[PDB]
Amino acid sequence: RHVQWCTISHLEQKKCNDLVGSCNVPDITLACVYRSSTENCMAAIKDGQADAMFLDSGDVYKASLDHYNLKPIIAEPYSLHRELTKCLKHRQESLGGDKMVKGRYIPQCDEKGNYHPVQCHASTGYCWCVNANGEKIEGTNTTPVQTPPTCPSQVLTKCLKERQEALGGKIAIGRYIPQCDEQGNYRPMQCHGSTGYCWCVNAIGEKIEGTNTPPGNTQPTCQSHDWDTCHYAVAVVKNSSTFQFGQLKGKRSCHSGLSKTDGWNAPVNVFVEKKLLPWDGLAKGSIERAVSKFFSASCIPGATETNLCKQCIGEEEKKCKSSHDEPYYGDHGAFRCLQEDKGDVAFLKNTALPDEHSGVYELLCPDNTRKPLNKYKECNLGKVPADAVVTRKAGDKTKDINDFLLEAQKKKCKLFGSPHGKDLMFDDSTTHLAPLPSEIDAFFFLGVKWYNAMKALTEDVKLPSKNKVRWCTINKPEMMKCKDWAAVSGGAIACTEASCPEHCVKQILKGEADAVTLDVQYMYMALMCGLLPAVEEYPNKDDFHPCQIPGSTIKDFGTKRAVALVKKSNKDIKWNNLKGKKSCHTHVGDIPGWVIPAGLISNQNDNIDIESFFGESCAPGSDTNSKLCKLCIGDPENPSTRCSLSDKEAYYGNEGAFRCLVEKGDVAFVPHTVVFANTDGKNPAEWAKDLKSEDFEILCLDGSRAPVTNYRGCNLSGLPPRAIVTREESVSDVVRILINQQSLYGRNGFEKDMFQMFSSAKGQNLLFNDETQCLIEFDRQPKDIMEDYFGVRYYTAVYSASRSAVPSELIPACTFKHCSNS
Ligand SMILES: NC(=O)OC[C@@H]1N=C(N)N2C[C@@H](OS(=O)(=O)O)C(O)(O)[C@@]23NC(N)=N[C@@H]13
Repeated sequence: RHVQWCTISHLEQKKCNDLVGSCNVPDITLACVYRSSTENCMAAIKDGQADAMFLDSGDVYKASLDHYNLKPIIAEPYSLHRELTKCLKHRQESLGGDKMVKGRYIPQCDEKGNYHPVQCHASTGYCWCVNANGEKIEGTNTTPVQTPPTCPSQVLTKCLKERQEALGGKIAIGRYIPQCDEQGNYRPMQCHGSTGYCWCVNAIGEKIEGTNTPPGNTQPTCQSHDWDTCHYAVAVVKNSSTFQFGQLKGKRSCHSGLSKTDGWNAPVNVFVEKKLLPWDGLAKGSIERAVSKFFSASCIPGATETNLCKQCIGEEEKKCKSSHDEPYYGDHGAFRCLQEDKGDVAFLKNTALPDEHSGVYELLCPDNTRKPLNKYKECNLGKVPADAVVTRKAGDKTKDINDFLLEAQKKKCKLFGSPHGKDLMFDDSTTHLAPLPSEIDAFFFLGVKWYNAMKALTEDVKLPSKNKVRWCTINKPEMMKCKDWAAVSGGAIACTEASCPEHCVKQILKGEADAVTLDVQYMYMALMCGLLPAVEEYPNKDDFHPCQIPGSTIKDFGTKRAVALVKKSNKDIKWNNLKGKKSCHTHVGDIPGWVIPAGLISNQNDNIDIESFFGESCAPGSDTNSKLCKLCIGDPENPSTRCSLSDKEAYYGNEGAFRCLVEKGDVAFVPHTVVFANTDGKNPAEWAKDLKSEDFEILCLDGSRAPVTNYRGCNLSGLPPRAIVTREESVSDVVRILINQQSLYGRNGFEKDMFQMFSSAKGQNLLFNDETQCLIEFDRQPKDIMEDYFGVRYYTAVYSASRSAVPSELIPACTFKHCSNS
């Protein structure tokens, strides 16, 4: 296996070549491929000439576009603010669950708020081992009859671990040994035990620039509890000059480079906001030209304007290249340009500032003051996104790149410094590189605010009208019905196309669409990504009053209620003893007949297979050999149609599960409507025949029973309605436009002869479900949106009332946190 790294300079190629020799990762060989600039490397990776390079966030954005089609895959983790530990969050979530779901696992946290390595489930007496994230180590469960397992100790904190490594297992004399606090985080002030120097670090141990102090001098105050580890764009100046930020016009400037976010996007955004630059849209020429009029002479590697390359010092064709062969390229090159007095101000980020407190440099704040180097958090041009290793979108080398860097970091190879110079291959300030979420792209990595801000400098971005709802459609018939809606809507409705509901959620997140109707099984993912219900489908045929007068009180929303249905004859069966019994399920994947029962059973029995929990059962979709297909009859006109997802199975579906109950089962998992639909001689067939409703009851979660009529107070869970989701800031617009459309084209629409929202000749259930009575505004309560939309019962039964389930690999990408401003 091979990884070919693209380098942009002779200096970087030298360092990459040293790593080929010095860094021995078994099974993966590194090789180095030289190109003369950042853009030529981007093209080499797109073309397969190389596999990976490290890019500034501004180039991550440029590389994501169709010319190159690259994506970020590895980056340094960062933190925005201190958070609850994972164990304490899990305890709070599970204590907030539905108390009628009895016997749930509540985690056990220790005096630092971490998981005890041994976790136990009170109601079942089972114990198991966990990792630092509280996830079960599979195959360590022990039953109550045995003593609790022996579980390895928890991994030490960053500080205690680096203290252990520094000590090397026998004092490390003459070397820095980190000093940790009681919680095992880094003390704010650190001192070198041999040189006498002291400096400040944040809570995860990163040095604060501008704080390094030789012995005998006064130390700057170190801030405690600093968990803001985003990097900051800053403007650095010498204390021998005296201009302020608003007098930059006509000065000389050094920039890390034309495409870098700290050397271009951040300062330029501020120039534009302050109107120091006469420029707003692409009608006034390019940004680069306007900047060319502002400064008298600059070094901005990668620029074309002549005065913006005037102060660079690269020899011959190397001059002004996005490459270390231009000595003023990058953060440290821009600082060198100030230091050598080719510029009056350098634009870079806090991680390239001097570590020493004392000296001739300080920061130029945009509020027209100057502040010391260590005050960049209050004197800056914005937080900037993380930088990242990128590769082709297809990801054919992602695993090899990840494996190599994880192994090289484990072995402590010299990835992050070099004799040959600074910031070669990676930023010298980097300490660890970790894999990003597998579905991350530039949009989710940079975040919507920085992504749009960098788009804004390249094109005028016409913002879509808040008076138009772009509806996302998932198949061609839906598209065609939405084109008919658009034609009658007077421009209120437009249409977009995607292949599946998850891709619609992506389009709405990225501003390509505005709304989509989602089944229940997608709402957890939509709500985690930050969309909100705007309106919901009301399905109750018996009461039209909430549809007639909007806003009025809904007596019964009318969704299905999952129940456990048993015969009045069998009077021993209660909820708490279904184990081993024979059960009938509509089919695997059905929410009321499977997801809700499987959910409650795993919550109360340590995630035991619902296949193993019951005795013999019928649940179409299971494997024909398993005990879940034994009751499954098949087709009476024998063909093999057994345990199949069709009507060719006698026991399939809502009626079929009810069949299996009366014929040969103790319990059936079904919506509450099925019993009334097949009793009181409502079904003609011979098995139904008579079968009085009062011959059955439903099981309550508290061990009691009730007649099949009290499903509102004695069910497993009610389902929430389907919802129309949108972005939070668009909810009020979408509600207004849809309610208006509904007064025209709903079931009592004033213009319902011109168009019907809730039916179509083109297909069934297009855009909305065909039995929808109307759409009702979602009344947002002051509570967690999970609990608000699902209801506490469903949230607990299906998701353990947790925000940590991952039913879709999009969730880790769309919840990735960003380094944005306000
Ligand atoms: N009447 C009725 O059912 O309205 C449904 C409507 N939409 C939902 N998805 N919900 C879930 C229900 O949760 S539940 O536990 O009460 O079922 C709810 O009623 O709270 C509700 N939450 C809010 N804010 N409005 C409600």
